[PDB]
Formats: sequence, C-alpha cells, structure tokens
Amino acid sequence: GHMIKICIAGKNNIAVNSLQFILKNYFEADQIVVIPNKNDKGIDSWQKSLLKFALDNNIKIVTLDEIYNIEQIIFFSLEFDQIIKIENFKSDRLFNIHFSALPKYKGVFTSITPILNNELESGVTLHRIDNGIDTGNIIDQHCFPIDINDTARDLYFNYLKYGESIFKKNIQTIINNSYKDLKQTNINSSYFSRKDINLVHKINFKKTSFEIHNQIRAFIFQEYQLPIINNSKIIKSILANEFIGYNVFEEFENYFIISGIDGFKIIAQKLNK
Amino acid sequence: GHMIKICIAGKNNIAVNSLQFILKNYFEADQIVVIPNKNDKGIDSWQKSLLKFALDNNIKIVTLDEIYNIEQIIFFSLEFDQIIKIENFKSDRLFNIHFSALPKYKGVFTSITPILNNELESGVTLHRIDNGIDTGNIIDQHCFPIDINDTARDLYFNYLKYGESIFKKNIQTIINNSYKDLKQTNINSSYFSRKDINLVHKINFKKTSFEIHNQIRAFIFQEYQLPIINNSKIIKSILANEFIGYNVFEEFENYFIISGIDGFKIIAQKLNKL
Ligand SMILES: Cc1cn([C@H]2C[C@H](O)[C@@H](COP(=O)(O)OP(=O)(O)O[C@H]3O[C@H](C)[C@H](O)[C@H](N)[C@H]3O)O2)c(=O)[nH]c1=O
Ligand SMILES: Cc1cn([C@H]2C[C@H](O)[C@@H](COP(=O)(O)OP(=O)(O)O[C@H]3O[C@H](C)[C@H](O)[C@H](N)[C@H]3O)O2)c(=O)[nH]c1=O
Ligand SMILES: Nc1nc(=O)c2c([nH]1)NC[C@@H](CNc1ccc(C(=O)N[C@@H](CCC(=O)O)C(=O)O)cc1)N2C=O
Ligand SMILES: Nc1nc(=O)c2c([nH]1)NC[C@@H](CNc1ccc(C(=O)N[C@@H](CCC(=O)O)C(=O)O)cc1)N2C=O
Ligand SMILES: [Cl-]
Ligand SMILES: [Cl-]
Repeated sequence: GHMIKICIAGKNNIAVNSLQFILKNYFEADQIVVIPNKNDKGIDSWQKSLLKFALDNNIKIVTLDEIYNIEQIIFFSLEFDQIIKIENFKSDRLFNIHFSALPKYKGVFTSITPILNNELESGVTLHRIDNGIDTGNIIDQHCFPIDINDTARDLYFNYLKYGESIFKKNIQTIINNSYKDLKQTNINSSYFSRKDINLVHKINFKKTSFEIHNQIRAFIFQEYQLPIINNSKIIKSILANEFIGYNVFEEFENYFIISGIDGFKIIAQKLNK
Repeated sequence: GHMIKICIAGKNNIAVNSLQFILKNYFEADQIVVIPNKNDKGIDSWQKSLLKFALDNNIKIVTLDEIYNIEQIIFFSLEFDQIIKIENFKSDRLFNIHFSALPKYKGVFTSITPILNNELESGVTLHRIDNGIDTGNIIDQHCFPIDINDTARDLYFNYLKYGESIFKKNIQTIINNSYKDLKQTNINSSYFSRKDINLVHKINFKKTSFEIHNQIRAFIFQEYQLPIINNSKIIKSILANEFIGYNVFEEFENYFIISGIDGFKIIAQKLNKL
C-alpha cells in the first residue's frame, strides 16, 4: 500500500487535537495528509488552525483530487466542509464524527437545532461516510446533557471535547479495520439545512418559558451572533422554576425579566457592552 | 347545596359519552347542566353532538355566567372552547382533560403538533384548570403510541378513546374530592397557538423521509383538510424501512413515491385512488 495512511480533513480543535494525537501515537508526518476547510486562514483564532498545525509539523496539504487514488487510505472528516462522493475514492475507509446524537439532527447548525427543538441531551456520533448527509452507519456514540442554561456556544465546546474523546476511543479499531457498525433507523431521523435556520432569530413570545428560553440560548454564540431583544444583545438566559405570572415582559438596564404562557421566570442578561 | 351538581362543557364523543356515563352512574338529569361549544348545531355527524344529547335527555343548556355563582359545582371541560377565569367561579372544582402528554403540547391542534414535531407517543392528561392554558396541576395521565402511519385524524380518535377512559377511571375521586395532583414542570413544557400552524401545509422536501412523512400525515384529517402534493389531495402516507435512493420524487396516477435526504421509501396515496 501507499506511504500515505491517513487524511485528516476539517477544522477546529477537534481536527487539530486529533491530528496531534495521530502524530504522537500512530503515524509519522510523511504518512499523513491534511485537507483544511476552505475558510482556514492559517492562523489560530478562537480555535486552532488545522492548516497551521499541518504546516508547522511538515504534513502535506492536499486536495480531495490528490487522495482519491490512494489505495487503502483512511479518510477522516472532523468538521470537514465538503460533501464527498464515495465512488470518487479507491478506498472505502471513509469516516466522520457528527455533532449530534444520530439519527437526530443530521445536517448543519447542530449547536442550534437541538436546543431550538427542546432537547435535554445531545451527542457525538462516529459513523461511516456514505453519499448522504450524516446518513452512514453508526460505529460509536456518546450522548451527554444539554444543561438547562447552556447556550449554543456551550454545546459546541462540548461537541469539541466529546468528539475529540470519541476519536481517541475508536481510532485504533478504525486503523485496524476491526470496528463494528449498525445502519441508522428511519424513525427519529431529522435534518436541518442552512435555509431552515434564520440566524437573526425573532423570538415568539407566545410560547412556554422553556420555549422562549430555548429560543434565546440556541442563538447565543457570540463569535457569530447574539439574539437581540429591543435592540440589546443577550449574552445569557437563565430559566427558573419560580412562577411569576403568565406572559411577563419587563426591561431593566442590565436584563429582561420574561415569562411565557406557563409563567416561569426567565432572566435574559444583556451583553455588558 | 344547589340543584345543579355538575356541568359538562365542551363537545364531541368524549363530552357525550362522559355525560352518558355520569347519567348512568352518578347524577340525574335535573342535577346536570351543559355548555355546548359555540359551533354545536345539535346534529350528530362524524362526532356526536352534546347539544343534541342534552336536549334528548332533558338536561338544561346554560351559559358560563349562569353557573359562576353556583356553590360546589363540578365543572368539567371536555374539549370546551372557552378560556375560563377561575376567580369568576365560587367553586374550585374545575377540571379538564387535555389531549396531549403534558407538559408537552399545550395549546391547540394537538392531533397535528406532536406528529409534526416527530413524536412517537402522545397521551391524554386530566388536570385542574388554572388561569393558564393547559397549565394546571396534573391528576392523571395515560400515554399511548402514535403508530408510524397514523394520521392526525387517527390520533384524534385515540384522544377521544383514551380521554373517555381516563374520565371514567378518575371521576369517582373527583366526585369524592379525594384525588391527588402534582404541579407541572417548567422543563419539556411546550405550546402551540392557532397562529403557529398553517393549515395549508407546504411540505419541505429537504428533510428526512420520517420528517416528510410526518409533514404529510400531521395534516390528514379529511373533515377539515388534506395536504396537497402536485395539485393532488393526499389521504394516507406509508413510511417503510426500505432504502430507495436519496431525494426520490415521482408522481403516479394513484400515489407518489418519495424519499428524503436519508432515502427511505414513502408512499403518499392520492384521495382519487378507488
Ligand atoms: C456559521 C455559524 C455558526 N453558528 C454556530 C452554530 C453551529 O452549530 C456552530 C458551528 O458552526 P459551523 O459552521 O462550524 O458548523 P455546523 O453548521 O455546526 O456543522 C456543519 O458545518 C461544518 C463545517 C461541517 O461541515 C459539519 N459536518 C456540518 O454539520 O456555530 C452560529 O451560531 N452562527 C453562524 O453564523
Ligand atoms: C379546526 C381544525 C382541526 N383540525 C384537527 C386537528 C385538531 O387537533 C383536531 C381537533 O380540532 P379542534 O378544533 O376540535 O380541537 P384542537 O384544536 O385539537 O383543541 C383545542 O380546541 C378545542 C375545541 C378545545 O378548546 C381544546 N382545549 C383545545 O386544545 O382536528 C384540523 O386538522 N384542521 C382544522 O381546521
Ligand atoms: N457524503 C458525505 N457525507 C457526510 O456525512 C459528510 C461528507 N460527505 N463530507 C464531510 C461532512 C460534510 N458535512 C456537510 C454537511 C452539509 C453541507 C452543506 O453544504 N449543506 C447544505 C445542503 C447541501 C445539499 O442539499 O446538497 C445546506 O445548505 O445545509 C456541507 C458539508 N460529512 C459529514 O459531516
Ligand atoms: N383557564 C382555562 N384553562 C384551560 O386550560 C382551559 C380552559 N380555561 N377552558 C376550557 C379549555 C379551553 N381551551 C382552550 C385553549 C385555547 C383557546 C384559544 O382560543 N387559543 C388562542 C390563543 C388564546 C390566547 O392567546 O389567549 C389561539 O389562537 O390558539 C381556547 C380554549 N381549557 C383547557 O383545555
Ligand atoms: Cl468551515
Ligand atoms: Cl483501496
């Protein structure tokens, strides 16, 4: 087989830390190639750059076209931005870690969609890549709570952490082609595309307190946007069991007090800016 | 105490059958009043008419304003259409059976909302009425499956059946005032108003087969409406485990074959099929 054993394709700390773990434990630089996402700027920001780590560690940056004909290569997507077509590849060893508890929440924006749909838990799922979006057979899953006042940003940093851990847990069996998998069910399968989510959320206040709270915190991801109430950005929502009456809305300098149709207290904290 | 011991307010098979049960087992006609819903024409149709049953059985028809001052009355809403204010009422014996597994799916259209939100089960919940919509303390609940090919209509007939049953199961304790209840949680609570549901549903096909199928079947309730695909009304959707390829969409004389982003076979039957 080839000098090249593995391609890491993707971004952010899950890709960089999983590549570092490969380089330290399994494969040398000359055995690895990397495909960064289109938007990788080659510098560290609020996540580390895959492109930078690869270049710093003498790992070649390649395109998809450059790896299709490499026999037996392991292709591993860690937040990769391109939909692949399996028949382009000689190898069938194609894997992804998806940031949801599949079969739920296929597609994109998976730090927003579980919260917006009232879930109490999410997960990370290692699966085979097939020609659909997050549809391939499941190899391993780790489910974890969405705590009641977690935001989309908090959820995303949990995916990063648990995704890195499920990679480390399973990578030796992927290298040895000794893993087991199971086809996904039709029932419970759900999917959201970019068009399904308006990133400038307009809150429906004719909803339960849990729903209004979930609407707010699903959009709290400051690196991208914060939800806005009367022209103030909200940085945190806090839901309590305290009944304060139905349909409360009051604005204060630093926060809003809100309740929905069931009357439980929400404190929506304004960004201190 | 007053002559009148109980009011049955509301409509359909659950109101009529529960009233019939009360009359057979607990109370006489001259101890009962009814408030039908505003739309009750007194005609048995695909549901029985509470107005007709009361007239046929010599049970007085009343307004809310006529029972507010009645001491100790049991007020039972069985699909009643009016939001009451509890302070209007001398009595605190105010009960509803809600067609969902509370705390989820408060509000309206509850034969549509759980299917549209991808649930595998629903339920009926007996609770105290408080000033909010379906927010009062839960007395009893029975959960049951939404079978994979059930329509909104099929789910409504299960609410009527399990609702009548939970009424019969609990009425002794309401009559003796010995029942127990528990406040609803804030978490998992959800609510839909009339405005949240467009009854002329436009299907989003960039979804999984389970989601496309739920979109179709949640709107199948023929006395009201049927979903329309390519200018054809749909009477049934059937979701299979069979993979047929991603994003299939083919129109035939009597049905559509459809799959979503995960490729599982849906058969959407046209109303015109013989
Ligand atoms: C772009 C963007 C993201 N976010 C949040 C929610 C997203 O879930 C989270 C991560 O955004 P993202 O674009 O990195 O990823 P997601 O949209 O979560 O995941 C998709 O895109 C990745 C690049 C992969 O292709 C993955 N297979 C896809 O599911 O950041 C915003 O809140 N506003 C935004 O404008
Ligand atoms: C009116 C209407 C109803 N439906 C279906 C879905 C509904 O869940 C089901 C029953 O309709 P409905 O109007 O009788 O009842 P729902 O909307 O289910 O229940 C509300 O209205 C009742 C009269 C009570 O006030 C109850 N407390 C409310 O939750 O029929 C339609 O599909 N299209 C429609 O246009
Ligand atoms: N075939 C394949 N299956 C996958 O499960 C998979 C890959 N490739 N490659 C890596 C990654 C890519 N994930 C994604 C997910 C969505 C979009 C995307 O652009 N979605 C568009 C809809 C595209 C369409 O309808 O064709 C959107 O607007 O949401 C891109 C990459 N991945 C698994 O993570
Ligand atoms: N106080 C009270 N609580 C209840 O839970 C209850 C009652 N009354 N009365 C009987 C019945 C009434 N159920 C309902 C539910 C919704 C609407 C309704 O018209 N909803 C409007 C929004 C109402 C609003 O915003 O104030 C809508 O457009 O959906 C009417 C009656 N019921 C429980 O079953
Ligand atoms: Cl990206
Ligand atoms: Cl090969």
